[PDB]
Parts: sequence; structure tokens; C-alpha cells
Amino acid sequence: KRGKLLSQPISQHGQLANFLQAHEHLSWLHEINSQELEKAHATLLGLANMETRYFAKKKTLLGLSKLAALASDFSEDMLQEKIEEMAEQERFLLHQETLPEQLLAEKQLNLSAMPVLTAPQLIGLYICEENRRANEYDFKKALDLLEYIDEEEDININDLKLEILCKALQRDNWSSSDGKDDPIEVSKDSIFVKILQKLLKDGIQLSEYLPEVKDLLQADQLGSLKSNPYFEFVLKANYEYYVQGQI
Amino acid sequence: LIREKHTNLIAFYTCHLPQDLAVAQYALFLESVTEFEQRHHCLELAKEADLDVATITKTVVENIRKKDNGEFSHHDLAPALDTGTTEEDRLKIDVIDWLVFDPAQRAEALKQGNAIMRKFLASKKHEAAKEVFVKIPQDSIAEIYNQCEEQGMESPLPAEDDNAIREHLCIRAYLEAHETFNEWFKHMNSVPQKPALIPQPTFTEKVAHEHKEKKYEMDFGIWKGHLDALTADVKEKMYNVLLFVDGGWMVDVREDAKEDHERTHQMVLLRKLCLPMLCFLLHTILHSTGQYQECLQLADMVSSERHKLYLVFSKEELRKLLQKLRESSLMLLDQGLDPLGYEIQL
Repeated sequence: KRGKLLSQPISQHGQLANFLQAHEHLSWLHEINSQELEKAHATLLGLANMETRYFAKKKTLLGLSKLAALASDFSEDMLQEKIEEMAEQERFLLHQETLPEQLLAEKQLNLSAMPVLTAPQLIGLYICEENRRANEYDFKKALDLLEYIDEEEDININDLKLEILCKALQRDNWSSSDGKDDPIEVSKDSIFVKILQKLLKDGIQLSEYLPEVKDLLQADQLGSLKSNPYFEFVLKANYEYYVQGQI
Repeated sequence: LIREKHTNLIAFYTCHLPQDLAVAQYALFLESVTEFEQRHHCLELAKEADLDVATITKTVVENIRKKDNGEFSHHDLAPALDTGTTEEDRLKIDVIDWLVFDPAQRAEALKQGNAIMRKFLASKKHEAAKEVFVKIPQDSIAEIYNQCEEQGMESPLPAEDDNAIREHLCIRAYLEAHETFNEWFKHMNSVPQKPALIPQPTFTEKVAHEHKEKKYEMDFGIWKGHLDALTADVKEKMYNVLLFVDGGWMVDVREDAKEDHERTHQMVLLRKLCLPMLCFLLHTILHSTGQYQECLQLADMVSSERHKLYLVFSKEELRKLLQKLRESSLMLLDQGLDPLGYEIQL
């Protein structure tokens, strides 16, 4: 029943800590009860890194770790290090926090009971067919999640980047208008052009960041668009307009 | 003439002065009027005399707002009891009328009404803040837009008043989060007392214990059926304040606004008086009803980069919160769950 482990006398805390070194998921509760808050930060951060089974539990472990670091006598330099080291794991988990409520409902997922997801899994959710509201913010998250992938996953980041851009182009309606209308004006409501306009505002070189127009047209994901000569023209006209617009 | 009580004379004897002095002396008169029929009559006698009624009524309200030579001390966190609405509070409830007699002052009634409510909420006079909230008529938020689409206001949407309407909506959400707690607390203390067991009771006294316990089973079932409902309502209201929209509770949005450092200091103070207190109430509501995992999700709410509530607690209160978080964490372990309320697998 274990509450009794923590309410022991201070004269035994130098035995209790030297046994809780075998149970990290209880040691932070004695570290805080000893006011060794500098340990409690690191213990709760380690437990947050290890907690993959429940998204809302990883969040609460970081919330308690960050509230130990905001209560310990760390120096102003080490405190900014341990604020920023945690702020990037809050930025990562904000991509899982901001999953659409319809996408969660259609997959019958609960944020309070689902696991933590890796960046390819969050990408794979955001770009999926069930995201029947996917837009230039979810297709921005799905590109920004490519910056949270380690060099030891057997995953070509470039083929994810191709498949994200192909699935944006498959949410956009590349059917022909009533023959009066400019395809560089008409493209400005497309989510593909709106993610290009975000990458340009947010400072990125489209001349280095984008796949080739040859090979975005040789990807097979596009399916029915891979036979459409209006799509073939309008894709090229917008690549030409937005990449030449940066030279 | 003030000291025989002005009826019909002072207005003409006051327009024979420069506007700065005319406004100041007619305000110094109206600061002595408590008689509601005489208030209306002695505004129309100024409107028959080419007087600046609008700066007059604003001056009455602002002079009465300024009569407290009281700095916002930090010792008065203390548990004062029974601090109900006094005559010196009523003379600040019964001042908003001066900006409500004429529709052309509903904006100023809300701007000054917020300032008097900021004083009463910081003073723990929640009913006196609700008395001022009832002095502001419920149409006023729409009337401030009516007075901007016909001809024009201090700006084509004022940056004082967009922020003031947002502040009045913050104050209402805080009064909802207090009234629902007051009724939840009245109800929680009403708990049906379990029928005591009589030692060595006769057959008649056993039937006269069954016919008490089999009423307690109904009374306690009804009482909890009301407690869980009040525990949902007060929890909506406390989340509406702690998770209040974008900027958050008692924070502005129009950076095109004029500086008021009295308002800005009082709002930054009220965020530190009210939001930690509501988190300690919400933990106690959830914990006393057995909702122990929601008591822990208060940590994610307090640490959240959207609302930054960790910037409005003291370190000593973040320690008090980590102590209360552990109360629910132990009650989850004594339920056989993990320290955060999840399934232990074996």
C-alpha cells in the first residue's frame, strides 16, 4: 500500500534513498520528501523518457519534473539548460496533444489512455484518410515531425517527405475550372501552396528543402493524379513560381 | 447649497466657471447624493445648464474609487472572516448608477465597474463584487457595439473597452467559479448521518433500525446524486477560469491600448490571488469526491505553456501543490493503481 515507505523518520532517509536506487518510479517521492529536488527533476525526466505506455502519464511526469526544476536551487545557467531540454520534449508532445478530435474519434483513441507515439506514427496519423479536415497546419506538423527522427531508425526521411507532399496534393482538388481562370491565382487556396507559403514565411529555402518535380511525379502514391495533365501543368507552374520567387 | 441639500440651484451657479472647475464642483456635489430620485433630477438639471454631465459622472465615480488611500499589501493574504459588504463598500456599489442613467456611458460604467470589482475580489468581498456586477446591466456588452456602428466611439473598436469587456467576462467566469463552489460546499456539508446501532436491541428496535438505514440508503443516494452533479458544474467553472481563452484570465489582448498601471498591477495581482486559490479549491473538490487522477492532471494544467499558471504561484505554493498532488497519488496506491492512477500489470 506503500504510502508508509515515504512517511518514515529522517534518521533513516540515508538508508531509504540507498534502497530506492532499485525503484526509480518511487525514488522521486522520497527525493522531493528530502527536498533533493535536483534529483527529483532528473528521476522524473528519466521516468518520462521510459513511459511509452500512456501519453497522459509521460506528460504528468514531465509536468512534475519541470515543477521540481522550478523549485530547486539550480544556478541560472543550469536552470535555463533544464527548462530548454524539457521545452523541446513539450514541443514534441504538442504534436500528439493537437491531434484532431474527429481523427481520435474515428480511430476510437483516447488521449488519457493511448500510448506515446514516435514521429513516423504521428506523421502517419496526420496525413491519413480519416483526417477528413487535414489542412496547412496538420501538413505543416507532418513536415516539422521529420526533425524528430533518430539516425538509427530504418526509415528514409525523404520518402516520408515525398508521401506527406503527395497526400497534401491528394487533399487538393486538381480538377479544371470553367476555362476563364488563372491556375496560379486558383492554386492559392490549396493546402500544398499554403505549406509552401508557410515554409517561405518560416525562412526555409524551397530550392534545397523540396523533392524534384521529376520525381514527385514518379512517386506512385498520387495514383489518379499521375494521369492528369492539368495537375502536371499546375504543379510545375507553382514549383516554378515559388522556387524562382526565392532567387 | 450642498449643505442645505441642492435642489434646483447649483447647476446655473456652476456653469459660470471654467469646465475644469464646473466639472469638479458639480462632481463634489453629486458625491453627496444617495437619494435615487434626486440623482436623476440633479443630472437633468445639469443637462438643462450646458454642463459636461459625462466628465461630471466619471469624476464622481473616479473620486469615490480614489478615496481608499490603501496600497495593495501582501500580509493581508491572512484568513479574515465574515468581511461582508459595509457602508464604505455600498458607497462604491451605489456609485455605478451615475454611468447607467444615460446609455452614452455604458462603456465607462464597465471600465469603472471592473476597477471597483478588482478592489472587492482582491479584498475577498465576492458578494460585493457580485453587487457591482448586478449594477452593470446585461445589455451593456451589445450597447458598446451599437454606439460604434452608427457614428463612432473613442476608436473604431476601442482598445480600452475590448480589453474591458474581456475583463468583465473574466470577472463573470470567476463569479460563476465561486457561486457554484459556495453551493457545492453548502451541499457537501449537508451529508446524511448514518443511523447509530443500538446495543442489545429488541425486535421492535431492530425493525426501527432497518426503517432508518433503509431511509439513509435513499437520503445518501439522493445527496450523492446531487453532489456529483454540483461537482460537474463547479468543475466546468474552475476549468473555464484556469484554462480561460488565449491570453487567459485577467490578461488583455489589444496591445494597441493606452497604459493604465493601476489596472495592470491589479490584474497581475488578481492572477496571483485567484488562480492558485482556484487550483487548491479544485484539488480539494476532486480529492474529497474521490476523483483522484484528475487531481494529478492539475500538474499538466499548472505547467502548461498555453496558460503558464506556474508563473502566478509562489515556490512555497508549488511545494504545497506538490504536497497535495501526493495526497491523491497515495489514495490511488491505496486503491491498487500506479502513483499516477493507471493499471498495474503483473
